[PDB]
Parts: sequence; structure tokens; C-alpha cells
Amino acid sequence: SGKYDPDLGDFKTIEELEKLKPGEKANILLYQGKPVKVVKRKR
Amino acid sequence: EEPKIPNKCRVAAWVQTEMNLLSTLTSKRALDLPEIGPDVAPVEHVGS
Amino acid sequence: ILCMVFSQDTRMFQGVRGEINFLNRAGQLLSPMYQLQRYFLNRSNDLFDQWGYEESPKASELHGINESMNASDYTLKGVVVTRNVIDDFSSTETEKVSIT
Amino acid sequence: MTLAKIELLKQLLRDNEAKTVLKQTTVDQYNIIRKFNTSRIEKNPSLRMKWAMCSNFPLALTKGDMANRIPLEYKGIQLKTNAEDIGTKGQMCSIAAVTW
Amino acid sequence: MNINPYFLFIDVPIQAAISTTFPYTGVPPYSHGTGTGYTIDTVIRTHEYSNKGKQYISDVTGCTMVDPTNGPLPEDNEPSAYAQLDCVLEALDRMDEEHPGLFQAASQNAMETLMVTTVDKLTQGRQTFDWTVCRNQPAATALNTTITSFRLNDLNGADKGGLIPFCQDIIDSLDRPEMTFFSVKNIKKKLPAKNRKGFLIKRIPMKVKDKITKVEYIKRALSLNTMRAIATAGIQIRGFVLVVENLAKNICENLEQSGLPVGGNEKKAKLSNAVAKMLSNCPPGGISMTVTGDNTKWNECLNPRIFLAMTERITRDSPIWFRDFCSIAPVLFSNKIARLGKGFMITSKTKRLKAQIPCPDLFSIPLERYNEETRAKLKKLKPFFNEEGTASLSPGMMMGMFNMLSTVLGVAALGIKNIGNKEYLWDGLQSSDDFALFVNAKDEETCMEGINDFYRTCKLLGINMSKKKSYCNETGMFEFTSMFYRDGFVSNFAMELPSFGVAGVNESADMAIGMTIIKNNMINNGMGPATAQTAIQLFIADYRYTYKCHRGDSKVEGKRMKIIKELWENTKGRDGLLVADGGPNIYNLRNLHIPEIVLKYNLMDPEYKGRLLHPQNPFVGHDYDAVSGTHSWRTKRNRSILNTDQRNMILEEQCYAKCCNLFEACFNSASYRKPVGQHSMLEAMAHRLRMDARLDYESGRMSKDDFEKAMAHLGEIGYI
Amino acid sequence: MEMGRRIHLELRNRTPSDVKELVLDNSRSNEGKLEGLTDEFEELEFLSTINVGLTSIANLPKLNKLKKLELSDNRVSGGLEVLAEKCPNLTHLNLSGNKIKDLSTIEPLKKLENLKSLDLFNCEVTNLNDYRENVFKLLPQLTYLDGYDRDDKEA
Amino acid sequence: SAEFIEMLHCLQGENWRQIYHPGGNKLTESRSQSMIVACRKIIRRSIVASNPLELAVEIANKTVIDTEPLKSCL
Repeated sequence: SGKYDPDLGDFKTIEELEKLKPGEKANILLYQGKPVKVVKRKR
Repeated sequence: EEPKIPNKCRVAAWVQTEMNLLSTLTSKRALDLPEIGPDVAPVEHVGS
Repeated sequence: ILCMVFSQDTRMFQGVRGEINFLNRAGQLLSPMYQLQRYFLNRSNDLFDQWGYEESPKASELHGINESMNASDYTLKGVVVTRNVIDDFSSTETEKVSIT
Repeated sequence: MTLAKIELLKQLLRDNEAKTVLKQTTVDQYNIIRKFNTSRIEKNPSLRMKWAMCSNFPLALTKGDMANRIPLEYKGIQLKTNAEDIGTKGQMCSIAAVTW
Repeated sequence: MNINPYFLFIDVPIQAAISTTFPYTGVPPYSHGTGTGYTIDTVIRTHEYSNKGKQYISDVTGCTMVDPTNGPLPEDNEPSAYAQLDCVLEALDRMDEEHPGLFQAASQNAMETLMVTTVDKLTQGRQTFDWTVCRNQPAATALNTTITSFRLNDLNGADKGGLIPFCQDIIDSLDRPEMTFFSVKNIKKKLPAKNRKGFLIKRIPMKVKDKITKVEYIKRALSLNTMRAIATAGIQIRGFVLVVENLAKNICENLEQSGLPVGGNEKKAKLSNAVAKMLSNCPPGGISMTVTGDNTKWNECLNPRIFLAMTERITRDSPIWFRDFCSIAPVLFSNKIARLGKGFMITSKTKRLKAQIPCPDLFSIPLERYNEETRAKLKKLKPFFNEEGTASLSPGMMMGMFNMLSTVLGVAALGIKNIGNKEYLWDGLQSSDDFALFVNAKDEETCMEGINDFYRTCKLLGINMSKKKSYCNETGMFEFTSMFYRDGFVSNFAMELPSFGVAGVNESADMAIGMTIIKNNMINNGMGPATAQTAIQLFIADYRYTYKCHRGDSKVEGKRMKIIKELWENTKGRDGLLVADGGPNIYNLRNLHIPEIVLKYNLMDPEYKGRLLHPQNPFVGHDYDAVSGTHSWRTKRNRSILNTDQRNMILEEQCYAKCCNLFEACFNSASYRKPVGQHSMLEAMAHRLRMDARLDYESGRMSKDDFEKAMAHLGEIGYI
Repeated sequence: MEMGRRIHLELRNRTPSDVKELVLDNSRSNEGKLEGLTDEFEELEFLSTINVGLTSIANLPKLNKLKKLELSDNRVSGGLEVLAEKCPNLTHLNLSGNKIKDLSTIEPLKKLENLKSLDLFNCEVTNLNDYRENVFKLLPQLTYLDGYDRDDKEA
Repeated sequence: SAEFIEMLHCLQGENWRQIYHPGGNKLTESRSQSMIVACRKIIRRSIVASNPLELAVEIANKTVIDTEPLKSCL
């Protein structure tokens, strides 16, 4: 849904991703220097 | 000076807990060993 | 270094090699004296090389110091290290001082 | 000051021993005294090579056309050195050189 | 659920369960300190078990001597060193009769080997006690120092090259009234060093000449210094012990009872064969019993005089000169003098002080100032103490120095096979410290009578069986030198495992040495396939860490790793790249004896093959098996001090410090501006000052007058 | 301070059936009990008993609406089967800091089926091999534990 | 045997023995020496799997000794 936003915080581990709730946006890292911002979906 | 011979102590209950806990399976591993060549001989297969 | 800059020795001025346009964390231009202070402290080996050397203080206790601060002979021109105790700063009058 | 160093060198040359030691002893020999002054031999060969590899130029290098064929720098990485060495009486090369 | 590891023994035989209990076959770091106290205790115990013998005063070294041989027989189960000569001679006679033509052949072979050997053989050994400096030095250095001292003393045995002339010169040097030699003496330092004052104090060694009276050299040669070996012997003893041990090894090799020098699965074969042989000839309906015997104070009870008797009996038909050569070692050992080491340490808590009392001043203070144990030990050691901080020690063997002869004596004890013609037959195996005894009889009562008779017999020969560390059980299960045998199955108690890190030679050499070490561990110590593969994995990991040669396709970063990654990208035959170049490892059990270059040759890139195996590459320049390529580089091995005389006389003149001070400023103002490469430091200074003046004038730091003045002085220098 | 004072403060001198939660903390108890809570209580959802010195569970009103209960820092060591006969509707159980000797103490929770989370911290039973697995197969009804069943959610 | 000691690390152990045979310039029966081993592997793949017949014939029909089907060589 977006791009790297240091304000939202650092990258979130799979442990936090799995316990996340729908409608909440998080940040992940593909590889060194290419972060991305994602959002959970019900579907 | 006289030698400080080791004292004498009774059974310590924490060694049993140490042995119990260190033998459990946790959620993380810290071993990453390199690879070996393909196994051909039966002894190599058994070892692998 | 600080006594060197404060003394305003002509050698210290002639030993400058870079540039003096620095500021502070607040972003202000300082007087040339403090600009030189910062320049020399940042680059200590600037006026030390061209300052010139003086024979060691031949004496019972007076002994020299080199540019590297090691207790080595062939000291700097003027500098002397005495193996005694210098006690200073008497009469701390706390005299009246104004604040601008 | 150049003049101060010059006069000090002349004064030192006045004495025979200093002149002799400066004329004979080379810059290479100058390093040797400091080594034994503050360095000695170690043990534990397994760790010795571990320390040596991390250094810049631990590998001895032969002298010849092939030795000079490889470059001094590569993609911002040094490979060998120009000045002659004392022990090997030749150039010294970094580990990366081999890979090159 | 409280774990109980010992419960494993319920489901597994203990022989397999306790396999490889100690990963280390060497010595731990926390072992009880072997200092002056330990050696004092050792000598005390050696003299304690033989105090009923004949005590006299040596007329050569003037030291107390104890001779227990042919002494009163023991009346108690305590250890005894009183070995009757007649029993030993009879045992040797029985062994010779059983093995006709064995002693003669072994002695002949030993003498021929001695004739063909060379002095250089003495350099293959552990730390040796050098007498010139009275310390522990490498074998080569000790031999060189002894040779130099002999040359100074008009002794040139090493010149002839043979070992016989060297030993002849040793025994001749034992006769010179005054012995002159070289020694190293340290003197303090006054040369500059930049910490905060350009002045430091250290120690510099110099070579000096020192002379010693005859008695002093005699005592020094016999001295045994201490560093599970307890002491080391100098060079005057090494050749004779070498010859005697070669003789004993020749005898043992043909003794079926001897457990040496077997190594590897041959040990298992010998164990199983001995068990099978003993069971086969068991009396019909009889009982076979096995004792895993151990010997207490083995080397504190064997007497050098008994070894001399054994050597004389063995070489009864041999040239007289060889007989004397063999006898020279036991007689030297019979007069051994022990060195007590550094000394003790005494402290005062009230004043927060401590001091070190060296061995010569051991008794210089009242005994009340030593703790109880040291007080008693010194009180007991007083009679056997010399004024030069050494202890006379006639008996004992201070651990392994005649291990082969000890095994021969044990085999002789085992060869009697019967006493009183009773209904029991004994035999077994023995390797220089431990024996397994098999006895066949009718009932266990007769077997134990035979075991008792064997115990008494070995007592008569000075061998003391350990009642506190021995047991007996029906034959089929036992132990022999940390090797448990159980009805065919065989396990090891302690196995040496590969140590962390590479061998420490170079990439290819280190890889080859590691692989050959793994192969040897498999062959000898019996390492299983899975364990060997895991060892290969660990060695590869350590090798990659040490050489920073991770896989080319890995994501690690390093100075060498960029070029490795580029080579991996540019290479087609990625299976042929060596591990040192980030390639894939292919080593396994079937190919642990093949160099990786040979393994990967068929898969290497031809261009990569040419680059790697270039006949003239600048790295290679000028056991294990490998290939000479660009990975066989050599590291700079050049340190210490050379030109010692010139440097010492220069540093002792005066003005060196001023030269260093002048050098320091200029040549440290910049990290590296030195025209190094044998340039005279004065020339380098001249060039540096010329360039500095040029730069000063160009930037305007100096006027033209100062410029010309500086060049004038520089013109006067001679390099301008 | 006493359990009665806490009851009065929380209820504020009102009918017992007016609050669905209680906070009995830092309250001294007679021989380690939870007196001051009469059996007349009919509605209760949350409970909190910390530093009460409770040594046994033998006095508790019969209930059918409680879903959470909190016990901590107590020397209680005894069978908890009585909870089934008193209130077999527990969902959150907290025994952090309690004193339990062996696994047998937590056995009687099998008959309870509504329990989903159980807490046992620094307990003498917690320091055992496969305690996590052993408890799980001993209480199949359990859906949560000290916090790491499979993920991390909050009560 | 000179050729057996070199491999001893992989032949004999304390409680195990590996049956290994040497080689060296035994070329001439190439095709045969191939098919046999290939055929062997097919059986090793079929015996473990249920109903080995169809799987064995399938693997045998779809195997080529570098230019030709195994059927022609057999």
C-alpha cells in the first residue's frame, strides 16, 4: 500500500505479522535497501 | 600460606533444573554447518 | 595548542593551511580567534610541523617534549617540561563580574 | 621550521657517532629496532594465521613480470605494495591478490 | 520429569554407553599444579617405597643413594621396589627359552641400526633440558648448544656425523677436569621508546663464556628438569636411551604378549585374538578369568639397576662395545638428580607483601614458616637434598623413559605361566603401564590362587599391581588401555578429536593436512562415518572463517569476497572451483586421500585451470599431499634481531637517541612518506627536508632568503 | 486492612449482586483463606487475589458466570479439582508465582473443559524437561498457556 | 594389497566392514557395464513402490544410454 515510513517504526518480524489484525498496516524488508509497506487483507 | 582446600557441599537442586531445561527443544537454532560432497559408498549413506 | 593560538604568535598565523569559515551548532560565524582555535584543534599537526624545533633544555630536571607529546628530546621552540610541581591560581577573589 | 631542523642536523653531524649511524643504518633498519623494542614472537599457529590474514599484506610475493602484471588497486581494493620489503627482499602482496 | 543420564545404562551396555567420555587424549589445563611441591612429593614417594634398601654416599657426585634391589621382601601389601635379581634373571631365561634366537636377533638389529644412524636423529623429540643455560629448550637448539660447547672443549663428535662418536665424546666430556661452554646472559636496557618519555627498560641477551668444574658438569648432565611427563632429560642421555629403547622395541615386536607398538584396528585384532586363543585352550569344563589390572607407582618402583640387569642378560652374546653402549643408559639413570623447579612463594598479609623462595634457598628459613604439608615434605626430603637446589634420586623412573623395557619386564612377568605346577595357566597382554591377565583353571578358586601367585611374582620383580583399581570377571569382557572389549564389541574411552582452526601452513596445505588428519583419526582412533563427516563440516567452517573464503554465491561481504563473487559470476564450471575460491566443497569419506585440485581438475574451467596452475606465478615462488599452484603461497617469516654485533655496538655508542628523535618528528608528521628500500636514513631525511622546503616556499611559508639558506645547508649535506 | 475493608470499598455498602469483579489484593487472611466473600454472590466475571497468603482452595461461592481468576505470590499447594464443583466455567487461569511441587498438582484441571489459558511462572513444576509438551497433552482443552502456544495474543 | 591400504579409512572400522573392490583400465564391456547398473537401479526403484510391474516397465521404456533406449541395448 505504500513505501518506507520510518515513523511507523522498524521492520516487523514474522512473529508480529502472524499476530496482526486485519486493517493494520506494517513494514517489511525484501532485501538490503529495498523496504516496503504492506497491509493485511481479509481475502 | 595454607592451601584453601575446596569446601564440602551437599546436593544442589539447580543442577537438575539445568539438565532438564538444557535438554528441551526451543524455538531457535544456532547451528549452520557447511556442505559435504555427494555420498556414494554405503558407509557414506549410513553416516549421512 | 590552545596557548599557541592565544599567544597570537606570527608563526601560528603562518602555519594555517586550510580555510576558516566554520560555525557552531547554532549556525553563527565566530571571531577569527575562535575559528583558528577550532581549525588548529581539529588539525593539530598543522602549526606543529612549521613551528620549529629548539634544542632540549639541558639541565638537571628540565627536559623537552616533541610534537607527538611523547617525553622525547628536541622539543618545540619555547616549550619546556620541568620535573617539578607547578602550583598556580592563587587569590581566587571571585571579583565582581558583569553579564551582558 | 626547515631551518631549525637543518641546524639541528648540522649540530648532530658535528658528532661522529650520530653521523656514522645515520650514514650506515637505513630506513628499513630503523623499523627493526622498534619491533624488538615493543614486539616479539607469538605461538598457537592456528590463531597466528587467523591474525595474519586479516592484515593488509601478509603474503610474500615473487619478483618478476608476472608479479608486476597484477595491478596495485582493483575496484577500490589494494593488492600489493611498491616499496621493497626487508625479510623477503621483495614485494609483499595481499590475500585478495591471489584471488585476482 | 527429572532427567537421569545414568539411566541410559539400563537400555545400553555400559561399554558402549561411556564411549568417548573424554574428548581430549592430552592434558587438561586444570590438572593439579606440577610445581616444586609435586616434584618434591614424587621424590619423597620414590625414596619412601625403597627406604629399606642399602643407603650410601656416591663417591662421584657426593649425593645420597638408595639401592633396594635384592633387598628384604615385603611383609605388607604396600608398594615395594625390592626386586630380587634372581627372579628377573629367571624370567628373562624363561622368555629366551620360549622364544629361541629372539634376544640375539633383537640386539643385532639394534646395534646395526645404531651403527647406521646419525646424530640428527636426536633432534626428533620434545623439550630437552639444556645444561649450558639450565632450562628447557627445543631439541635442535639443545643439540646445537651441546655441540658448540663440545667444540669449545676440544670434542668434535658431531663432525664425524655418526652417533657412536657423539656418544663417545659425551662419555669423554664426562671426564674433563674443567668444561667451558657458551651461555646467554640478559642485561637491562636504556634505549628510547615512545610511550610518554622516549625511554624504556627491557632485557637484551648476550653470549658469554663460562667454565664449570668436573663435579658440576657431572651433576648437571644427570639432572632431570621439570616443565603426563614429570621431567625431561638433557642431551647426554638421549642417545643411550634411544638405543636401549630401540633394542626393547625390537624385542617387543616379536612378543605376542606385547601390546606395542600396535596402533589402529590392529589393537582390536590383538585383543580379540588373545581372548579367542585363551578361550580355545581352556580345560574342558574349566573356568577362564580375566583381570583388568593396573599398576600403581609403576615408574616410582622400577629400579634402573633392574633395567641394567635386563640389558646385560639380553645382550649376553654380543660385542663387548655394544654391551657397554647399551649399559651406559641404565647407569646414567641410576645416578639421576632431580631439579625441584622454580621454588615456593611466601606472603605477608599484614604488610601486603609476597616473595619467591628459589630451590637453593629452600631450607634457608625455619621450617615453621611453611604450611604443614610443605613442612613435613621438607623434613623428609632433607637427607636427599643437595646445596645446589637439587635432590638425589636413585630409584624411580619419573614417568616414561624406558617404556619399551617396562613392557619387556611385564611380558617377562607374564611369561612364567605357572608357579608350583598348580592347576592354573596364565597369560595376557601388557603395554608399558597396564596389563590384562587371563588365567585358565578348573574352578574360580584355583583361578584366584593363580592370580595371587602372579601378584606375588610381579611383586618379586618390582611390579606392583593395583588392588584399588583392578577387578576380575569371567573372560569375554575386559579393558586394555582405554579400550573396552565385550563379547566382540569394542569401544574407546577417550578419543582425540580435531581441534579448532586450520593447520597453519597455507590454503591448499591446510586443507590437505585437515583431510589427512581426519583420515588418520578414522584409521587409528576409530571415528565413525557420521562423526568423520561432521568433522569435515566443522573443518570446512573453520577454514572458511580463517581464510575469509566463503562461498562465491553467499551473501557475505569482505575484502576478498568481492573478487571471489566476481570469479564465481564469471566461471562456468562452478563445481570445479576450489573451496579457497568460494567454490563448493566435495570432500567425503571415499575421497579423503585425494587433493582437491586432482578431484576438481575434470570440472575446472580451462581458463581457470591455466590461471590457477600457471607454471610461473608470483605467489608459489620457490606430511601431506597437495598440488603446487597459486594457492601454495608463503607468508613472511622474518623477525627477531640480526646484525646483532653492529646493532649492539651502535646502540651502546651514545647519539642513537638523538637520531631517533630527529627521525620521529619528520617521518611521523605523515603516515608514510619514507623512501624505504635500503635508503640511508640520512638520505631520506635530506630528500624529506628538500621537499618540505620546496612546499613551504611554494605555499609561502618561507621567504626566498630562508629558501636559499635551506638549499645551501642541503647542498652541504651531499644528497643535493 | 482486611478482606472486609476491601469488600466494603468495592461494593461501597451496596447489594452483593451489583459488581461482577473483585480486587482482593494485599489483604491479610486468617490461616490463608479468602473469607469475606459470602456464598450469596451470584454474578462475578473477573477475580484478583495477589499477596493474600492463600494456602488452599476450600472456600469459594458456587458460580456459573466467572471466566477469569487470578492467583499469584501464594504458597498454595493442593488439588484444584474443587473448582469444577464450584465454578466449571473458567477461561483464564493465572497461578504465576505460586508454589506447586510436581505435575500431579495440575492434574485435576482435566475435568474442566472451558479453560483456554493457564499461567505458571517461576513455579517449581516449570523447571522440567518437556513440561510444555507434557502439560499440553495432559490438558487437551487448553488453548493458551504462558503466552507461546503458537502466537502472542493478549487477554 | 597395495591398492587396499590406501582406502583403508573407508573399508574397515572397529565394528564395521565395507565391501569394496578396486578397478583400473577395465574398458571394453562399456555398453554392458552400463545397462546392468541402470537396470539394477530400476529394480531398486520398483521394489519399494507398490505394484512394481507398471512402474518398472515405465522407467525401462523411458531410459536411454546416451544415444539409444535401454531396450535396444538389452
